[PDB]
Amino acid sequence: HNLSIDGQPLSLAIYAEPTDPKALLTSMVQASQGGSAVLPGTLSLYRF
Amino acid sequence: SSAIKTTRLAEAIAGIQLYINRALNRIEPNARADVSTRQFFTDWTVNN
Repeated sequence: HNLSIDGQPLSLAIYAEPTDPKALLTSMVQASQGGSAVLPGTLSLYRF
Repeated sequence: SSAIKTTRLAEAIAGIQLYINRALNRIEPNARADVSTRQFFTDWTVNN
């Protein structure tokens, strides 16, 4: 198994270090918005 | 193991050395005792 006489391994291992942290972002989300509608108006008694 | 390496000539040398040791030490039967008395096998203490 390729070990020394006292059992120490004779090969140096590698691990392929994990790939960095992860950045997380937020964004504004906008939705369609309408406006009000108008109705016919009443005729007042006073002048303009 | 798959970790240990060698060469073709080195492995052939090791195989023939093992075979000679087994034949000389009477471990494998029917070994030709007349052949086992040559100068090479008589000096096998340094030719091994």
